Amino acid sequence: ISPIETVPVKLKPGMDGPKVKQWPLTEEKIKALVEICTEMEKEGKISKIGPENPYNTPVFAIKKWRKLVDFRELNKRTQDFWEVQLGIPHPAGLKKKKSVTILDVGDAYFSVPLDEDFRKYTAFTIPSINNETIRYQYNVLPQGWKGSPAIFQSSMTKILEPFRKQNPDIVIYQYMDDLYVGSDLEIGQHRTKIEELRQHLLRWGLTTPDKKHQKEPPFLWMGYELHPDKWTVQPIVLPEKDSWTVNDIQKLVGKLNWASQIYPGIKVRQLCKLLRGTKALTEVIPLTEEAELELAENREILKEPVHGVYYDPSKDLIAEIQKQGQGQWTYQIYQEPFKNLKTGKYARMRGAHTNDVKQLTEAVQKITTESIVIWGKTPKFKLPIQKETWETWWTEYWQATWIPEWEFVNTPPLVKLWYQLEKEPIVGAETFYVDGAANRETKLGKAGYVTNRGRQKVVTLTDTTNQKTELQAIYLALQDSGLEVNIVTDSQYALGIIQAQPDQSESELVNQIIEQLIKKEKVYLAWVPAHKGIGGNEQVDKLVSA
Amino acid sequence: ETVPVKLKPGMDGPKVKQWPLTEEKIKALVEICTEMEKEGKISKIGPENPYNTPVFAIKKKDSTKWRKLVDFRELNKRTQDFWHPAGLKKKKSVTILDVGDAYFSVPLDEDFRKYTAFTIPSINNETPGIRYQYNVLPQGWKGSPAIFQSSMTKILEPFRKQNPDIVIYQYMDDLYVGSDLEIGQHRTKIEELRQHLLRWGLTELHPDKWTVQPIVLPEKDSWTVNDIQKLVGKLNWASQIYPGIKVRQLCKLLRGTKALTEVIPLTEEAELELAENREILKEPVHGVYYDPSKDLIAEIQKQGQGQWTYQIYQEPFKNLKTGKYARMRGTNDVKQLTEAVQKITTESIVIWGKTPKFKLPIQKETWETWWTEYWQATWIPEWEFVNTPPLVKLWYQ
Ligand SMILES: Cc1ccnc2c1NC(=O)c1cccnc1N2C1CC1
Repeated sequence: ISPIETVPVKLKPGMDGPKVKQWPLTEEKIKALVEICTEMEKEGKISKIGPENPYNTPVFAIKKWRKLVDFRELNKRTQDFWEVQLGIPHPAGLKKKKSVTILDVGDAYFSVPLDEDFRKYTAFTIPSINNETIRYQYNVLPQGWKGSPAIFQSSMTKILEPFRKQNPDIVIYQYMDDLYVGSDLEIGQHRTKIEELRQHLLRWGLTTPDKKHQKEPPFLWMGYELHPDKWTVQPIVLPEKDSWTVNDIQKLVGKLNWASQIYPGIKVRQLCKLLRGTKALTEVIPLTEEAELELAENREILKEPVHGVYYDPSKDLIAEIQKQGQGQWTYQIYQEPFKNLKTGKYARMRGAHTNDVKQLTEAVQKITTESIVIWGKTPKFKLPIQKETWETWWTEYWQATWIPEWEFVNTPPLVKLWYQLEKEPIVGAETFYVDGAANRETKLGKAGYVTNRGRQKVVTLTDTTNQKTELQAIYLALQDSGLEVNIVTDSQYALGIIQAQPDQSESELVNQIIEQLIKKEKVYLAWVPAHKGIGGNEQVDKLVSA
Repeated sequence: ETVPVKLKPGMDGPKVKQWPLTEEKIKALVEICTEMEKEGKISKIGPENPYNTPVFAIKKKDSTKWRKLVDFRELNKRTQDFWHPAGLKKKKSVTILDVGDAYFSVPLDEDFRKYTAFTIPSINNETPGIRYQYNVLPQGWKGSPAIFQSSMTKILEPFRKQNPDIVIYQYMDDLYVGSDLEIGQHRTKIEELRQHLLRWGLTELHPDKWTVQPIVLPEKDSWTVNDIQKLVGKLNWASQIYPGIKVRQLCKLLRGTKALTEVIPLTEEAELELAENREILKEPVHGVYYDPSKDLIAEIQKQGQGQWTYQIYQEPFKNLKTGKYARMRGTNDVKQLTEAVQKITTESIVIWGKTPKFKLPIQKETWETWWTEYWQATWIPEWEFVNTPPLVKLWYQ
């Protein structure tokens, strides 16, 4: 097998892995394991033990027979290791090669030596009808043990180390028991380098498929088709049935959701509807007409092929964004007009209170971080907003906010400020002194207002709070008012929410206010402390407390 | 020799994840690390070391070459404990020096190394990270300055006997030296210290200017209802810090549901009320004393146009110091915010010799994507993200 320095392993402090008894098996298995084992025994993989070993994992036999072992126990008492990178390479950030070979080592774990010191801990056993006596223990990484992945990769990394320093024009990707190798050499040169690689590994005991057994490009990657110079979006097929269980529907959505990034115009609103109130996965829901519709429109869309290019470090990275509805954004990142590297969609973030500018800001933050990972760079942005609006928003917003280098792109619908609060009171404009209160034991509340022109109104609410009532008042004011208003409230809460000029929310109330707000021609909102002899306020303070 | 260091009882090594880095940065690391590797400062580690600490690259002040920076916050907080001249704060000028270099000379107890593990990432995870662990005293570790104190003092006595008028205070990787001297003699003499320091292996603030700034009230020719309301608001708040502040007379001017723009003539009583309040404010509220058994807190609000107000305190409304920060030439709330925190931390270091916990008016996502891009200190304080009340801001204006 392999001759690399084994890794020092130790059981979590204190813990030790003693015993999960053996599962007496039939006679057909007790011997179908006795066989496979004698094998490994010679290859040097497993070593007939017993001399001094109290530990033990249970062996199983599954339909070919083949053996499985439960370190489930062993593992949880095994120290933690340096995680296997689960952060993985995305097609959009790869550099076009002329060729890319893949070498499936396959039989690997069983090639790497186990930390002798620790092998004892691997002991397991084989049944025997009449239990009249088979004890073994691994000498190499066990298929199923906690540290096999980390310990293996690491060895792998160490074995290539030379090779790479020697062959910088070559690029290797290590994934699981796989190795993706590409280059810029010529068809024969590369072939030859692979061969070199192949034997180099065997010089270390790691077996790999030859040239007439290795798999061929394109290669499937987390959804894509990878050709060494380009990639294609795997065609996406949607089944056509007369029986659509909830399950069938969810998974469809799940599929469509994925396509929403690559493909333009996908919809799931009406398919999603069909799950409303579903009582079981196995339940059957007849697709509505609109459902049977978008689904079809989606099939048409899904036939289209999505071709894509790789990264060229000698060209600008550029990210352009679109507002595909409230809270919904689309983005495409390319280097050459229309030759996209990557595309995606960010779904409606439905929170307490924001606005497009804010929303846009987060979309941008998201693409940046994606980019810093994919390409280790920040794209030059092209946003559907005017430097003037961004200048207005930031210059006046209470929170640190930033947008890396960017450029306006006049591609409506544009992101704007649906309304702005006056900075000073409005002259001649009516003046509403509003207020609301609620009890802390009945949740009974009163909301209303009193104004200069005598006008007024109070109203009772049930099952509300201080903040819901206070908002209520502001709404009333916005209704029984002209196109220009001055509103004075005592609610720091109401204020702040509004002081931040929201244009989207999940509160029916707030939403309404917003609307009202966008409608008016001039609005100035003001704040005055709660219970004082402050004109107008002391007045409403009397009506919302009777 | 190696003084054995240990983690706080029952605590385990840091397992903090590595945020992604710019190409540029990563390279510089790969560069820097191969160097420290060759020199023995650090060694490559295996899969069995599960610990990990964040690292990045910076460019302190006017530098083309990058500086490796490791964020040992979690490690520090998990490291056992080890063991401030008020004179420092009470000086004309104070200069900061970077003695991090000194630590390389000292080896780290081999049993503690594992914890110091870190990683140089790769773009698109295209590659397995470059894992390292220190073999010496790392810069940024609360433990380094400590185990080095002994040798530090030594190398210092000389300058502390020659010039027993100046004060030398060390915080982490920084050395703070203060003298009531004049600049010409100051810039030249500091040089003298870096000279003495150089023959070993190493290489402009005014404290008498930091205080609790005064609240100022608006003064205007004429007053509208609005004007008066906003005034009472501010005053009302301010009453929490100065219970001497009264608003009766002003409240009266308002009695009635009048127009907001209506102009109101002031009463002799109201004008007194203001006069009296203005005076209650001409100074910081009595009895505000710093407590070492407690945590310093630094709160910052965004005033707009590049202005930022902040208050350092341990107990609410009892400010030890309050301030403002204008903007550094060269439209980036994050550079400004980062710059501000560094200013306020240094300032906090000088006075009380400890960093304040920051409450930042910004979104976690935003700050984490970029702060490291304008950071320039060897240290990193603690911070949390908040939502500035609409009021708190109008008040400190
Ligand atoms: C799956 C995968 C992950 C990371 N990189 C690669 C691959 N596989 C390829 O087929 C590939 C295609 C184009 C460019 N690099 C590629 N390779 C690099 C090795 C040449």
